[PDB]
Formats: sequence, C-alpha cells, structure tokens
Amino acid sequence: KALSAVILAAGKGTRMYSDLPKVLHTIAGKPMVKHVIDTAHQLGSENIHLIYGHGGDLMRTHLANEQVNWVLQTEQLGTAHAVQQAAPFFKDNENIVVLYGDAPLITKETLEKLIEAKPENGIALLTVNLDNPTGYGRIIRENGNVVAIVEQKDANAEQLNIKEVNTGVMVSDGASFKKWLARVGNNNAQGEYYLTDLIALANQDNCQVVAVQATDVMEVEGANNRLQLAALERYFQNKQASKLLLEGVMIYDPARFDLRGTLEHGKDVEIDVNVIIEGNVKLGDRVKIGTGCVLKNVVIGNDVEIKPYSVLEDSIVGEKAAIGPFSRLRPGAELAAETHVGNFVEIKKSTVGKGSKVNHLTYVGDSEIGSNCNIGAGVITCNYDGANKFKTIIGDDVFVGSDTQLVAPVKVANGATIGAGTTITRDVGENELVITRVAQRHIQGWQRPI
Amino acid sequence: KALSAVILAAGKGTRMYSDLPKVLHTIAGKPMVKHVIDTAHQLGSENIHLIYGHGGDLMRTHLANEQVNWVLQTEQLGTAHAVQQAAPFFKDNENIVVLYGDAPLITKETLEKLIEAKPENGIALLTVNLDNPTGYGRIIRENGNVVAIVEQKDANAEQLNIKEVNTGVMVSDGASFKKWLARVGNNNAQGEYYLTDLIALANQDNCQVVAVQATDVMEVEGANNRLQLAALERYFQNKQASKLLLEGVMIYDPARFDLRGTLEHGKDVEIDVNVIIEGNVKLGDRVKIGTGCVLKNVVIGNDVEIKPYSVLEDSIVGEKAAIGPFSRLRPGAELAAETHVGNFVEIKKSTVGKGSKVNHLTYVGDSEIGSNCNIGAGVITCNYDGANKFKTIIGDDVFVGSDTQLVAPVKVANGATIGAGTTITRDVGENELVITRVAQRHIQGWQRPI
Amino acid sequence: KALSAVILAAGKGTRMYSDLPKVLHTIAGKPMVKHVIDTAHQLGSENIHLIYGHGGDLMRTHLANEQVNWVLQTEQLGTAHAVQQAAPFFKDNENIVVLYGDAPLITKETLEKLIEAKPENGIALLTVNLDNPTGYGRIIRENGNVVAIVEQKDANAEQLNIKEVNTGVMVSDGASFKKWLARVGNNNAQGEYYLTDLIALANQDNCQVVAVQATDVMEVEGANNRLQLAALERYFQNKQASKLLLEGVMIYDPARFDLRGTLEHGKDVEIDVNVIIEGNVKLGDRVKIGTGCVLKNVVIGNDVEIKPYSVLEDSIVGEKAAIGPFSRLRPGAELAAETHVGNFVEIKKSTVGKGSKVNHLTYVGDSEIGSNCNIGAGVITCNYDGANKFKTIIGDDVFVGSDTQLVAPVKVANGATIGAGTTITRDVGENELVITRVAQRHIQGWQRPI
Ligand SMILES: O=c1ccn([C@@H]2O[C@H](CO)[C@@H](O)[C@H]2O)c(=O)[nH]1
Ligand SMILES: O=c1ccn([C@@H]2O[C@H](CO)[C@@H](O)[C@H]2O)c(=O)[nH]1
Ligand SMILES: O=c1ccn([C@@H]2O[C@H](CO)[C@@H](O)[C@H]2O)c(=O)[nH]1
Repeated sequence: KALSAVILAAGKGTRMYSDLPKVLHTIAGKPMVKHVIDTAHQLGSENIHLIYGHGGDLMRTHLANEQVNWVLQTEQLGTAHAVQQAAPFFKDNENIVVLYGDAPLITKETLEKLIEAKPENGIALLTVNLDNPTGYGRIIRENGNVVAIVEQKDANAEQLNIKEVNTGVMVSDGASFKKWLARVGNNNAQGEYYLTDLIALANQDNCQVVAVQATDVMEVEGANNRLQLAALERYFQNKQASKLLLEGVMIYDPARFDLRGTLEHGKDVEIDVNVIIEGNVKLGDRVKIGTGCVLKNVVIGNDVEIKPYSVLEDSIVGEKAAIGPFSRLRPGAELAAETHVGNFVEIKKSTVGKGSKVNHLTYVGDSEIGSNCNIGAGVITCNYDGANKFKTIIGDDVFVGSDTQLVAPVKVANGATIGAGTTITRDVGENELVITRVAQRHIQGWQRPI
Repeated sequence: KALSAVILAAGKGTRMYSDLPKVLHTIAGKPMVKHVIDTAHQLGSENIHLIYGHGGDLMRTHLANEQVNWVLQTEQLGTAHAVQQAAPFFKDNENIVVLYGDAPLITKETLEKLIEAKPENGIALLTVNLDNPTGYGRIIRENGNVVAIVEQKDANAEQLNIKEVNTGVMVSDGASFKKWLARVGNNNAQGEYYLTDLIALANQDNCQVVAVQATDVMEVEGANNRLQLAALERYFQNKQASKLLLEGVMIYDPARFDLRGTLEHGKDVEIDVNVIIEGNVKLGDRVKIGTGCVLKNVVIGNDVEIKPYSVLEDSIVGEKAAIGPFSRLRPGAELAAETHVGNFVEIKKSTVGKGSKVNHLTYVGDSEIGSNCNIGAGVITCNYDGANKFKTIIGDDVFVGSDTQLVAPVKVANGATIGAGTTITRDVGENELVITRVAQRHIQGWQRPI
Repeated sequence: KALSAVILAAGKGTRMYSDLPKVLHTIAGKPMVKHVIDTAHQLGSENIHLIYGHGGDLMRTHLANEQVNWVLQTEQLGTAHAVQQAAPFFKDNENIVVLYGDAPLITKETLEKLIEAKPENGIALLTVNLDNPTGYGRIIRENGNVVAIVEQKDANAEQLNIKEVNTGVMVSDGASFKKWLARVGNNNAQGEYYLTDLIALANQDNCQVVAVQATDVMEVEGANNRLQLAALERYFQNKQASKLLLEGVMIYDPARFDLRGTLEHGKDVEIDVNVIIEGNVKLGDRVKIGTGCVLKNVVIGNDVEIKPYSVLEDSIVGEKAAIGPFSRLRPGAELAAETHVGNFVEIKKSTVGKGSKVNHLTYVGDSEIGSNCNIGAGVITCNYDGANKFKTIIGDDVFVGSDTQLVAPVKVANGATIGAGTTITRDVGENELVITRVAQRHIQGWQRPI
C-alpha cells in the first residue's frame, strides 16, 4: 500500500549555540533534515509532512525547493502533538512512517524492513540494542510482540538489564494514527504528549506491535549538539569512503577523505590524503588526485593527474590533462584534452584548447585560448578601468612571451608570436610577431653597497 | 590555607634522543613543564618550586619569564631528594602539592579534589585505576585510608589483582613534608630516596593518608619518549576540540584540528578540516575557515570567509572581508572591512582600506592602501637597491593596472589611475592618469616552427 | 642451511575492480608483492620463485628489475599446484618458505622464528589467534605438534572454540616439498590442490609439524579488495611512524604522517601534521617541516625550516636555508647554505648560491645563481620561441629588480644591478647598472567612474 512520512523538525537546538534551528546544521554539506527528506523520498513516500517551528523563516529559505507539506507547530507540546498536526492529511489506508529531522543517518534499507514487518492495524517499532541503556525506555517482548515500553524509573531489577531500547521511529496506518493520537494524554513528569504511548494504546486495542532492530546503532542516533554532530559526520564519511573503496576507488586514507555531494567514477582512480569532493563530481578512468585537492562541481576526463594543493570549481577537464600543483580553476574553466596548467596559475571563465600550456604565475580570465598555445610565465589578462569585463581571444599555435599583459578586448590570431614584457592592446594578425623595443640606460662601474 | 607547588623537572629524557631536557618538549606548542606551571598557578599556588638539573641553561633561556623558584638539583638521587631541595622554602602551615614536569595533562579540577581531601597533618594521594597495573605500586585501603603501597615484587596473589595504583602526586602540609623527608632512606634495589615512602612514614606517625582517584587516566600520564608524547598531544587536542564543539564551534573533524594557544570565538563559526590555530586568535560571529588554513596571532571580524590554504600571522581582518584561497598575510597586515585578498597574494606590514581588492599574484609590503582601491594582478611594491625598506602610500579610489611596479618611497593620491605595465617612481597626483607609452616592432609573415 | 622462497602472486584480484593484477596494488608507494620480495631477500633467500599469471605483462613491466625466478602458472588449480610449479627448482637440502604476494606486512623477524622452529624433515606452520575464527581451519595441537587442521564444516563443538588458525605460510625442506606436493589431491568441495594438505601428509609420514604463532595479526593479513588494502596501509604507516617517534623524530600526529620510501634523520627533527615523505629522503639535525609539505627524493641539511605547503622533488637544500611557505622545488633544484626561497616561487634545474634570496612570485629555471644575490619579486627566466631551453648565468652579489625578465641564454656578471621592469637579452658586465628608460603619458584631471 501507499506510504507517507512525517518528519519532526521543530526544535530550537539550544545546545548548538547557533542562530539556526536544530535540523539545518549540515552533515556532509547538507542540512540534517535534507538527508531525512531524501531518504523518505527514495523510500517511495507520496507525501512528506515537515513539522517545523523554531527558525521557521530560515527553514523556509534554506529548504524552499523541497517537496514537503509545511506543517507549522506553534508550540512543542510533545512528539504526539507534533505528529497530530499532520494527521488530518493522513490517508486512512496509507502507511505512515515517523522520522526525526535531527537523526539523518537512518537508512532506506532499515526503514523498508520496518515497514514490511508492520502487522495489519498494528505498529512496527524501530528498536536498538545499547550496551548502556540507562535513561531509555526498555522494550518488553512477550512472544514476538512489544507489550510495553518501560521507562528508566519504572523498571524493576531484571528489566534494567534489557538492552533493547525504544528509538521513537515507527510505522502505522493513517487511520490507526488518527485514532490513537486523539487518545494520548500528558499525565507525566514532563507534561508532554509522547508518541511512545501509542504502543500502550495499540495493546489496549488488542493490536499487534512488532519490534524491528536497527542493524547499526549510529543509524538512529540524533545530534543535540555539535560534538554529537561531528561524530555523525565522521560515521557518514567513513561509510561513504568504504563504499567507494569496495567499488574500486583507491583512497590512501579513508579517515582523511571527505565527500559532500555525489561522486561518479571510473576504474583505477587514486585519491591521495586530505581531498575534499563537493557537489556533483565525475572522474574518469585512471584519474589521480594528489594530496590537499578540493574539487567542487567538476568533470575530469580519463588519465588526468591533478597534483597537490589544486582547487577546482565548476570546471571541465579533458582527458590526459595535467593540473597542479597549486593550480586554481574558477567557475567556467574548460580545459581540453592534453592541456597543462601549472603552479600559481588562476583560470577563470575561459576555454583552453588541446595541447596548450599555462605553467606558471599566470591569470587567464574571460578568455578563449586555442590549441597548442604556449602561455608564458607572468602573463595576465586584464581590463581597462571602467565597466564590464571584456574578452581576450587567442587563436591556435600562439606563443605569448612571459610577463605579457593582454588588455581585453583584444584578439590574437593563429600562429602569432608575442615577445616577453609586451603590452597588447591592439589586435595581432595571423603570423604576426610583436616584440617590445626597450630603451635601457647602461652605467659602467656602478659599485653596490659592499 | 595557603598553597605552594613543587614541580620535578630535572630529568635528562634520554629516550627522547634530543639535545633538550625532558620537560621542554612541547605539547600544543608549549613546553610540557609550562603546562604544569600554569596549572599550579591557576590552582592558587603562592610559590612554585621548580626542581631542575639537566639542560639547566636551556631551561633558563626557555622559561626565563616564569614566576618560579629555581631549585637546581645537582644529582638525581630520587623523588624524595628532589622535593627535599625545595623543603627549606616550605611554610609550615601551607599545603604543598608535588607535580611532575613530564605529566602535563593533570587538571586544576582533579588537583582541587585532591587538596580538599587532605586530612589535617595527613596526606592526600592521587591514585589511578589501570586495567593492567603490572609494575606499579598497589594501593592498599583499610577502611577509607591508604595503609600501604605494595610494589610489584612484594604483592601476594590477591594484591596483584588490585587495579588502583600510585601516581606519585600528593599533598601535605609543609611541616609534615620537612619532618618525613628527613626520614626517607634509600635501602632498596635502586638505591634511591623515593617520595613514595612518605605514605609508610605517615602511617608510622598515626597520620591519615586518603586516596583520591583521578577521573581520567591520561591526566596523570607522563611521557618518557616521543611516542608517548604524541599520544598526550592527541588526547589534549581532542579535549580542546570537544570543548569548542560543546561551546558551539562547528569543527568538521575534531581529529583534524589543532589549537596551539587560545581561541576566542563568536557564534556559528565553521572550521574545516586540517586547520591550525596558533598563539592568541580571536574569531567573530559567522567566521568560516576553509581547509588547510594556518592562523597565528590574528583577529578576524564577523562574517569573514578565509578560503583554503591561507596562512595568516600577526594580522587583523575586518568584518565581511574575504581572504584566499592561497593568500598570505605576514605580520602587520591590517585589512579593513569588506576587503578582498585573493590567490597567490602576499601582504606584509601594510594597511588595506575598506572595499579594496588585491586579487592575484601580487606582493604588497610596507604600504598604506586606502578605501575602494583596485590593485591589479601582478602588482609589486619594491625598493631601490640600497638600505632600509621605504613606504608606498596609495590614497582612496585608486586603480593600479596589472603588472605595475610601485617603487618606494612613493605616493599615489586619491582618484589616480595607473595603466598596466607601468613603473611608478614619482608621486602621482590627485586624479592623475599615468599610462606607459610602449614602443613595439611588428613583423608580418613570421612563421613559427610548425 | 640455505633458504629460498616461493611467492604466490598469480591472482586476478577481481574485487579490486582494476586493470592491474592483485599483487601490484601499492602499499606506501610500493607494489604489495615488492614488499614480500624485499622481505624474502633480507631473510637471506638465495632464490625467490615468483608464481605469476594474471596481468603477466604488467607484472613483467612493473617488476622488471626484481631478482626473481619468473614462474608462469597458466591455471590457478590451487596453492599446492602453484608451489609445485617452482618445485623442480628447489634444492633438496635447502629450506623453502611459502609466502603470499597479497600479504605484504609479514616481517623478517616472524619468519626467522618460523624457520628456526622447523624440525628436521618436518614443517613449521605459521598460525594466528583470531577472536572470531569462523571460516578458518583450526589448529589441533597434540603435545607440541600440529596433527590436524580442521576446517569450519568438520569441526565439532569444542574445536569450533579454538582460536588458533592456519595462515598457509610454512617452511619445509625442498626434498620434503617435492615428495608431499606430488601426493596432494583435489578431492574436496572446491576441486583444488590445497597446500594445507601438506600437514596431513607430513603426519602420515610420521614427520613433525610445529606451530609458530605470529605476534601481530595484521602481519599475516591479506587484501582482497581496496578497503582491506587501506587498513593494511594505515597499519603500516602507524608502525613506520611509531618507529620514527621512538628514534626521536617529533611527529605532531602520527595518524597524519605518510612515509613512502625511506627516511634518514638526525636529532630534534620536527614534522608537522599532513606531511608526505617519498622516495629516499635525508633530513639533518633540527630540520623543521611545516604542515602540508611533500618531500620526494630530497636531501635537507641541518637547521633548515620548510614552512607550510611546500613541494620539493629531486632537490638538495644546504644548512640553515629557509623554504616556504608555498614554495616549489622541481628536480635539479640545488640550494646552498643560508638561502631563502619564499611564497609562490618555482625553482627548476637551477643552482642558487649561499645567502641568496628568491622570496616572491618568481620562476627560475635552468639557471646558475651565485652567492648573496637578491632576486626580486616577479622575476622570470624565459626562452625565445624556438627549440631547446637555454641557461641563465647570474654571478655573485647581483641585484635583480622586481619583474625583470631574464631571456636565456644570457650572463649577468658579479656585482651587477638590474632595475625593476627590465628585459635582459644581452650579457651584463661586472658592476654594470642597467635601468629601463620608461616613457609615460601623464594626464591631469582624469576623473574615474565615481
Ligand atoms: O513537540 C515536539 C517534540 C519533539 N520534537 C522533536 O523530536 C525530537 C525527539 O524529541 C527532537 O529533536 C525534537 O526537536 C518536535 O519537533 N516537536
Ligand atoms: O631525583 C629525581 C627523580 C625524579 N625526578 C623526576 O620525576 C619523574 C618521575 O620519576 C621523572 O620524570 C624524573 O625526571 C627528578 O626531577 N629528580
Ligand atoms: O592456484 C593458486 C591459488 C592461490 N594463489 C594465491 O594465493 C592466495 C591465497 O589463496 C591468493 O591471493 C591467490 O591469489 C595463486 O597465486 N595460485
């Protein structure tokens, strides 16, 4: 049958000591709540009811394009109250899964088991075994069913030894939720309407609740502060790295690798220590990434080596190119096959054609460079003082001598040769040689401070 | 009552294989002994007696400004002998705490408990529970008192199972120390005067010794070699990072963060992987530090982003500034609000005014730059060959074209415009445009090696 | 008696998802099989029989200079079959040790114990204690001898509890191997000729097999995929770092240090976080390496500081030199004593004499620079457009003003002085001052876009 999700995300997150609400803090570059939404979506959720409250404005700006039902909870009177805000929108005969916006590691596969285990008119409850279950409600199994969740202060001696514990994530049909939520009270030390009480209410109705253990403890872990969040981050990165290693990516040290987005890869890819991969990155076969590199939204072709301490964003690199070390590709950098970009070089919004080299101490911006060009050390594309940023066009087989300033807008045609120390403001023709006539004063017998 | 400390720091540290004495090796950028001195000071110690010996000269040069009594122990005849060197300076009715210069992680809070537990005319002894106590003297409790410390080779079968062990750190009043130290002998396998024997001597006098367990084992851990020192370092950094995370600083990976000094911070600070913070650093609200950055003695204002692989020392950065990646601020760099410093830029002992940008391949040294200036790619401030390093003064709203050499001393007044490829040796006036007249030779039909 | 080794290395390594065969994947920059070969050599092996098959061509190109007997196994019919391929070459009265090309951490010291324990006409079998031995053949000791290796599916209840397990590495004399290998059958679920069966065959002959436990479990661990390989890598680096720390090298964080080759060092060497050492590196006394540095095949003299994010390859650095941060030494860089190389500087195949400084934004290639020179910011050595790369010769006590282009081939004699913004194409004489005569246009009252 159909499925929808409710995600509890209204919390202030006081112990984060932040201007943001609890669930907006990122794991691997994405808000915690976004992880949970995505997981709900790939589960097949038809609707996703997002219970929000604190930092409402920020939730709306940060998650503006999310396909969720925005359910504003004006006061946090308990998890049952929270879910009840969305209950009018539950279809009677759809399953509903309740998830928490501050528990981002929960997997599709665990939630599929949970949903599959749910008996008709009953509940499937996700539990977890802890080594120290102190403080948490103990699962009481009679036969293969949960008959009680006994809190810390009520448990007798033997019940205290139970390691199976309640996570609060559960599945039931919409009609059952509507019925039981109306029966939850707040007669307890905290004065709150707890979703937990649905288990007792289900048992009152002679309805079955079945326990499903989560395989991994960290899966169901929340973060109330940034220390806990950093542990979740590390668990997430390790799991991402392990998957990549098992797919055949050589990662020299998985504890020193960060993926913040998606990585598509070929075979025999080698990624050295302290690399960060951000947004959507695609690497071909035999790509080697040296230590310290940062790649954000890039496509790298087969057989490319990126040497250490290179930073690339919104860029495309063709096969057999060589980049680095200390290279910078800024958005719109498009390097063709067999290009060479070297140390202390910055390329911005420019195309560089096949075989061309830009190997030292150079800025190329808003430019088109053709094939088999030689851009010397110290070359700079610049503009006049004024308005917009105009274009430099360099054709094929051009030599640009070291320390040349190319003053846009200007065009240098095929086969041209420009001498070192030149300032180019006028168009250079095909097969034109331009050299600077220097005037020098030579003084003999100049003794330096000895 | 009053308190003073004795710190044992005379050891050669042979297994460090170093020219330095044992306690001078650093943890988080500070000599191990300096950690212990600081802790003794914040404990409220009136005097701090530093027992030193090996590497005496180096101890004096490295710790010249420390407020300690320099007690030179000519021969290491045992820990009791060491403490006895300082005993003439103990006040009869002050408490004395004995600490070790090679155990830098001991905390104020543990030492406060220890001092509080000390019975009148008695001793408080710091103990620790080990899982493998082999080799260490076992604490023998009869009632709530220590009656013996039984060494490895003397313990019977059941005493060998005791996990509580002697650390050697202890508190007693000055008069008691003077009395008992005179009674310590060296009749043992090593021929040494052990401070340990004070427990036996106290019991002989019908004086009470009380055990106080250290909460954390690493707290009381010493370092005899650099492997052990690296473990202490890692424990220290983890503890520093955890504190920061609990105060609301987002540290992407606490195992890849180093603090070597003090960090003051606002809210919503984000610190990426592999950052090093040195000396005194102050970060405002919403500061983002990218991967690989090194900040030593800097003040960073609100809303500043430092992009990856930037190195900053002795510098000030105003609010909303943007630095990096690959930027270098050397001592005396002062960047105003809303400034921009980009890749492969070095700024030394210079002020840069509000809104100004220095975005590529540039060296600015000994300069004053005003507000809303545009310093082009390839610009260099330089001096004549000779003596001292003179100043370049650039006013407000100045455009400096790419690859300009500014030859100090020189002044460029408000609103001036300098063309690319220029050498400025003479003062430029207000609203003066200076462009270089190039002479070029153009040769048509120059065929390059095809 | 004499010794030879057999190394099993024929495997395809399907789960690496690579074009390379299993054993060619690197640990610390060297193929796994190369580790095992080296270990066999330092053990004193007279012959090393390398059983190879899959990726044969790549094995030959990658290991072309290895002193091994190339034994091509056309089909992998089991470990006994593999060893039998080399058996015709075993000397009757030499010991033979069988090792695996995908288990690179096995040590000389463990293998020496194994060989020493081998009884005459018997076998010494390397075993290991696992906490979860499920799936592995259990060692059955009767007295001090192995009488059976009982596989998982045959073991009774009590045998399943045995933690001692078979590794497959073993030593026996050549004659015994020849005899027993001919008697191994393939009557089993997998249809393979297992080397394991030698233990049963030895017992049939009333020959003694003795177990020798490996001290470290990781020692005998293989890698079937890149996840397992990364764990081996991390174990290896940690062990290398621990050895260095115990020799007196200060490594700020051993988990963030990589050695890929050999390191020779003096005393009081300090290596900050995230350093990579490759090939053969030699560091003198008091060398400090800052964070992020990469050193490949370099010699560094006493008292050199390399500041953060410097990359050095095939270079020599004299005593008291200062490099970095953000410096690049490319192959053939030779820096004399007391030199200074600064940020965004690239030096390639050049000698730089004593006391000389090259501190910013500079490329020096194919050059000789003498002593006490001052190479200004923005200086570039370049060539004419044409063929080979010619040499720039700068003598002693030369000042080269900022942004000078030195156009090879050219010579600048002792004591010469070159002004900023100069293009040098002609030889400069001793004590010659060369300054550029600029022509500038000055326009007063030029109002910039306000
Ligand atoms: O009324 C509530 C109660 C709890 N929760 C969320 O559910 C999680 C578990 O209590 C917490 O993160 C909390 O913010 C809310 O969204 N609304
Ligand atoms: O006579 C001594 C004996 C020991 N200690 C120090 O006390 C510590 C514990 O023995 C060691 O680090 C040692 O250097 C000294 O300063 N003087
Ligand atoms: O016939 C064989 C059987 C196994 N092995 C190698 O021995 C190791 C243990 O089976 C594996 O890595 C496998 O590749 C081979 O070289 N030849």
